[PDB]
Amino acid sequence: PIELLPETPSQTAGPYVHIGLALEAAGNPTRDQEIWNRLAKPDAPGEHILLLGQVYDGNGHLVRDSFLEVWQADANGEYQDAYNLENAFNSFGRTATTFDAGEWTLHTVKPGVVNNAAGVPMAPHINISLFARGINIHLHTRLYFDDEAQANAKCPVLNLIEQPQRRETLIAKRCEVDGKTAYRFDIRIQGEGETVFFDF
Amino acid sequence: PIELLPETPSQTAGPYVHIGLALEAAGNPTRDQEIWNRLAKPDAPGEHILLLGQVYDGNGHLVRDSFLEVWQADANGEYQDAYNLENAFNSFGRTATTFDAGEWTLHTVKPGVVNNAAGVPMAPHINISLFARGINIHLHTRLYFDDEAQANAKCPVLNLIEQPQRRETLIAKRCEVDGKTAYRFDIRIQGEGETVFFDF
Amino acid sequence: PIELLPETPSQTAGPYVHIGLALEAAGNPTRDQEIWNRLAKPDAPGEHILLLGQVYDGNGHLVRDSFLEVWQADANGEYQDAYNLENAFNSFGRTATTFDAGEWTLHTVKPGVVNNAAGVPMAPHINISLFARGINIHLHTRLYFDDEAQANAKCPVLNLIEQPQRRETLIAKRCEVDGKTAYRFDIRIQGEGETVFFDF
Amino acid sequence: PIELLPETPSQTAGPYVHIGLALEAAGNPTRDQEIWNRLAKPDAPGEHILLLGQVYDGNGHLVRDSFLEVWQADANGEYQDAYNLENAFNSFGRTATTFDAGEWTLHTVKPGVVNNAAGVPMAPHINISLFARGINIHLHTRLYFDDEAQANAKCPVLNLIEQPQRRETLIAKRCEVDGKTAYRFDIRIQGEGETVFFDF
Amino acid sequence: PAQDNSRFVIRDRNWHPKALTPDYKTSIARSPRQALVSIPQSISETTGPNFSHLGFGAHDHDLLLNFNNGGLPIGERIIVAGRVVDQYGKPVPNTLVEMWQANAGGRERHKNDRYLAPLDPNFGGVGRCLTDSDGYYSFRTIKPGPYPWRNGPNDWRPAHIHFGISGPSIATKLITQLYFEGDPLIPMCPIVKSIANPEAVQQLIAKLDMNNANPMDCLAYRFDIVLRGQRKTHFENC
Amino acid sequence: PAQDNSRFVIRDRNWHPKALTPDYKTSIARSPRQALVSIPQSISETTGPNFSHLGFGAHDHDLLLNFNNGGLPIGERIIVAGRVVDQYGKPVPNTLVEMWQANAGGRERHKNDRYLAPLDPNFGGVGRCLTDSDGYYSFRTIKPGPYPWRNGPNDWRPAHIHFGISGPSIATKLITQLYFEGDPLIPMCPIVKSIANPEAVQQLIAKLDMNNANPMDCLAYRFDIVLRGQRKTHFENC
Amino acid sequence: PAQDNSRFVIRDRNWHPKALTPDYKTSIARSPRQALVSIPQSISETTGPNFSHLGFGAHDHDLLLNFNNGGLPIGERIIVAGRVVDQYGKPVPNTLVEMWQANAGGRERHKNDRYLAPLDPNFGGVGRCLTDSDGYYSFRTIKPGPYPWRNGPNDWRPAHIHFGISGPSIATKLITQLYFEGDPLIPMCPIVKSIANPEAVQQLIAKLDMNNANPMDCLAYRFDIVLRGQRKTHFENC
Ligand SMILES: [Fe+3]
Ligand SMILES: [Fe+3]
Ligand SMILES: [Fe+3]
Ligand SMILES: [Fe+3]
Repeated sequence: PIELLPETPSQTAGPYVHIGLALEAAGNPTRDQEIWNRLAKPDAPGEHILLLGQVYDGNGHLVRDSFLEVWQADANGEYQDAYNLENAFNSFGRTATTFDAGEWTLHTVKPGVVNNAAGVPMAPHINISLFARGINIHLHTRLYFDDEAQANAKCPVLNLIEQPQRRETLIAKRCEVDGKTAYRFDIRIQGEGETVFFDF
Repeated sequence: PIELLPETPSQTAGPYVHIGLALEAAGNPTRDQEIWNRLAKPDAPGEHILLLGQVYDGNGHLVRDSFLEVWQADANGEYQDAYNLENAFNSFGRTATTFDAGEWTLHTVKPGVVNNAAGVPMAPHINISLFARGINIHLHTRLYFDDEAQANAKCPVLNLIEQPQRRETLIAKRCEVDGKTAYRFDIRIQGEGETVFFDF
Repeated sequence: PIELLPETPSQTAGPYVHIGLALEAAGNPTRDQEIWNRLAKPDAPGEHILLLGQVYDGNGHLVRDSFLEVWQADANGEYQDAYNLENAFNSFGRTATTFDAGEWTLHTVKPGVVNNAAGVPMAPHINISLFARGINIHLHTRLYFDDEAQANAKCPVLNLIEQPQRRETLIAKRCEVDGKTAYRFDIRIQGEGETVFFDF
Repeated sequence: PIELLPETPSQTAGPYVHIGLALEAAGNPTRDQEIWNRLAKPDAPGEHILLLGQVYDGNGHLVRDSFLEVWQADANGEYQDAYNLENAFNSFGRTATTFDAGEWTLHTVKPGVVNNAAGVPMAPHINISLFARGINIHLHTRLYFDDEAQANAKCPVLNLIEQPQRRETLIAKRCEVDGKTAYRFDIRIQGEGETVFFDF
Repeated sequence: PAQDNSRFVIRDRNWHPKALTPDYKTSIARSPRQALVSIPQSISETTGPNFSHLGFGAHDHDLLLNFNNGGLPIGERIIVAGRVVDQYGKPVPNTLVEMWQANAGGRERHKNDRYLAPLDPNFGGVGRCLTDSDGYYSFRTIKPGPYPWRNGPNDWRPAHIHFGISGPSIATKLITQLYFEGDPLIPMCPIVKSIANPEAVQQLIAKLDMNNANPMDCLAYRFDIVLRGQRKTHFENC
Repeated sequence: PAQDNSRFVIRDRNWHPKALTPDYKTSIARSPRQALVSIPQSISETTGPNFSHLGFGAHDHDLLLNFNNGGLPIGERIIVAGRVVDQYGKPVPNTLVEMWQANAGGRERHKNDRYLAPLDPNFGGVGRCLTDSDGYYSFRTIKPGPYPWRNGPNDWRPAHIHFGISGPSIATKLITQLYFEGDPLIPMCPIVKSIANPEAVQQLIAKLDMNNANPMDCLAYRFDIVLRGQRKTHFENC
Repeated sequence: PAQDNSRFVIRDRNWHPKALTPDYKTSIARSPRQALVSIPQSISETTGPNFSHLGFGAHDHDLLLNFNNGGLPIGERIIVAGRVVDQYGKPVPNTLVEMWQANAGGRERHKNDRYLAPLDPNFGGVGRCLTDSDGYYSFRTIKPGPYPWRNGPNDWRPAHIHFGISGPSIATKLITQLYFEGDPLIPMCPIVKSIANPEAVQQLIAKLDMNNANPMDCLAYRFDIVLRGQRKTHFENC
């Protein structure tokens, strides 16, 4: 068969991943420009929402040293790929859970609908990669919303999951933190209620 | 040491086992003679019963693509090997759980008592083989009855299982379905309440 | 793939083949029973015919040390396999060309029609196997008759030979030898007018 | 010595080369644009000629399944490589002999003179490549014209053929097929009058 | 009735594929976590059905004609033949062999198969037969095609035919897969790799058998199956 | 018009198959008995057609759709793609690549093919494509099946696809046969064995290319072609 | 009468010697230039004579006594025995085995042999035998000596015995030559070199068999013969 060059293998991000990728959160001085957790400036279009969550390991204990990267469409269903601190909206950002702060937070907008390769609309979703010590190769997941019950029933990706109980682990619960619309999404790495993770 | 020819290795029956082995259940036309789930015609000796059960994987979810083979003595404790659709009773049968019916069923007679090779009586039992996608080599188990507590306590096969609570997973619950005596036997492949499986 | 045991390889019959297979021809004393050139006895049913021919090499020279074995059906189209010198007809026979006799002769009856495996009738034919010094593995050929032009034109064997002019090399010419009905079948091993030879 | 990547080996075009290469001639539907046997449209400048011929194998029998490719200069002695069905003249075409049509035909213009790499004029010729079942690597030949005798006498290519009698095998014979000037050219792949074939 | 007069060689569970082989993803939730309980062979495990009098249709072993809708299936015509013996080399006569497979495009005839390769109107995919006196069976069929399945994001099963063999007892019954000689998908499939020993993998590869081919018609493959060795009891109970 | 500004590396006639290869029966009466006459390269042999302006239909390289009278063909869906380079490793852009093959059962769509495997009503078997600027071409088709032929009494061709490639000149033009990785019929075919060196055979073998497969859809094979190396003339006529 | 119920495995024409093997000189003008035409097997090719009822004389297989003019032949007294089986290993019973050879000095009893080694007045050089129920045959004879011939200027045939075997049909019939283990003339004989593969040559070499020797009397050689395998028809014409 045709063999290509093999991919550089993955290794864990290590406990001190915050030092190279979350300098603020590592409590170290920042540089002029940092890729962080505020995707939408105050005047960006769409519905401004706050996202928060905790990450749990297989014994039920909080993982306090994780790092998360996100990739989402803006409010019109468009991937804004040209990263810039001056854009009203960047489709990419990063957050982290630390000892001080067991919870990660992300400020953004509710994304519009994008079609999959076959032309079928997928439900609004945020793509997440999770990294941490003990995690050898990062975990992919998707944050879906509970107020989009209809678009979620038809999502061709959420329908690829066989067991209806497993689809629910992907659905963030609407709540409110300081008057601001907020969704909570907890990730359970192993065990009971284990979050579904993808491969692509 | 003396090595003999190695046995052909087993492989999973795969998802569509119904096609080669449960034709009706795969919604395909049948041939004249099919090996199915009615082991006793109405005029056969013994007590007619209905057996039914479901299969669970290790997350608590039903297995709708299983295939089960059974093998049992007749009401006199005799194994009838000459299989034939004209006998009032055949010791072998097959059944299945499908997407339509999550529960398999079997119509037969309560088996009489056979002795083990050392001459000790075994309690009435049915020998079961389970096959499905995800099962690389079939699983052997035995179904005993809750109304035979006396003989189940002296069974030399049930007494090989060290822990008493584990023996309970082999005892089918007597109930009634349409005024017909029935026993329900559920199989849990993995996890809490995992069914005992044998090797012989 | 599957490899069976290999066939013993063929070697040429050699210049002195007559000593083990054509005793009289080698001019040596014969045993009581010899396999020779009189397939039909004077009272055998069918049409009695004399066959004869000469064998040429690729320079146009006579082969005077060739040996031929024949196999043909009787007048009713049946292969008589139990060989016996008392039978009226034997389907097998042998003959030879020698220094003395440059020509072979065979006394038999014109074969009836037999079917191929597909139930299609073949034209009347005599199966011939040719052996000699210089031939490493014997040559198979078929003798057909020029006076059976309707059956020859439909024989499913003669129609496997692609070119029409090559089919004629297999068609023996009716003539008369001592006032008796005869078919002359000359074989050309190589060269202009080369006789078709088969593999089966 | 210096070794380059080796050329992909050749294989025979096989019996059904007409399905991929002469669609009409294979009696199958054609596509909108087909590369065929009409190199010159009616208004192309030059002497319009019809070429025809047959192909014989080593036994003297017609080769009914060949495919042929021609390459020729226009009337000015210029090779036109921009193939297009809209040009009045293309330098390339294909034609075939088939079961129904044992003969090939080409409609074109008599080519003009082209020089060799040393600046010596070659006589008017058409370059031919022959393919067919039985031919493991195609055969190259040239068609020259019998009304170009004085030019033929001096061609540096035809003067590389050592024996005059072989040169003749390349000379197509002038004739008339329904009021049109035509040249017949028969190829003899093997034997008596074997057509000279080239390597370059 | 059936009599307890045989013992069967104990199975090697390191030669057969283990229960939990995580790259075949469906095995994660369907494999037991507790150890199997070993029991001695009694008449319940050393007897089994004999299908001698099951009434077989005339074309049950021939897949080119058993699903005839007025045509012949499209695909490579092959005979799949072989011999069923036990580990001592002894033939297993009158045993039931059952087989099922995809069509030449990899599409299977079942409601749940939605792969895009089309169904073939003249091909059903199921067959069955009883081994003769000497332990031989044969089927005629079309070479099935490979097909993708949702395991990894780009997994493809190699062409294979599923087999089910009864043997003389329930202790011998076996389901397996036949694979085809030389097929490059074989070493990449997580199902075939549920077997750890490369020598056991070879036992599932049917070999091209030019000797059983019908010239101008169909090719043939050879697949021999070995069931657990059977022996008489000796010195038991004393 | 075309100009004589190129020379082509001389063909290695012991790498390609000879003209007389007696096991391939038909070569016997169709092979020249005289030696080929060598001639120096002129503009007549170092130039050739350029097909850039041939108007390809939209489906010309797609055999799953270019015949289509109702549906899809039955067979393993596969992309056959590669690169066309000359012996210096230089891409050959804008060259014409024609192919034709049997159906999944080895039946060819020609009048003279009388083999018993059926025609596929959705399958024709011909495709053409022009390589791009980088020398890549690709087709989508179904994997053909082997078929029997009247050579020896039980000869079967391996599954193959015929290829015709133009190249920049009539000197580079080449017809060949692509074979598939692992097919155990390859070492037994007399047509493949017309090639004497086993390393030349290897070059006709297409490799399974999982990287180009479309998951849940079609597998891919990779076949690269190498044409005569081309060089600029140097120091000619002085 | 004979009935068409068997098929024979096609001959491997690359294992047997080819027709044109120019070092063996007489084969140059006695070999066909056109290809053999392949034909399917019918009742004409799959049946053949049976020689059970032929009337064998009592010393037909015993060359030490079958010619006899008043004594014993001069030469190494040997038994040549072996078995005739088919390519499946199945014995071939009641078949006809013929043989003929030179004497101890290499002279053959035929008018045309003008070799100066004398004739032996007690030796004929011919034998026949029918195989037994298990396929065994056996002859007793003296070991032949090598002889020169008119091929190359100093060619010498290794010691050999010509054998002819009928088998169950004309399709199986074969004429061959036995050679003796260790003979240094075997690798230089052009007739033996007509067999291109060295492994096929080994099959004609009879091996010394001390186990079958009669002590104080004669040595023995073993020579097993393998005829084309035979199989029952299956799936033909449907
Ligand atoms: Fe570190
Ligand atoms: Fe499968
Ligand atoms: Fe000799
Ligand atoms: Fe072909």
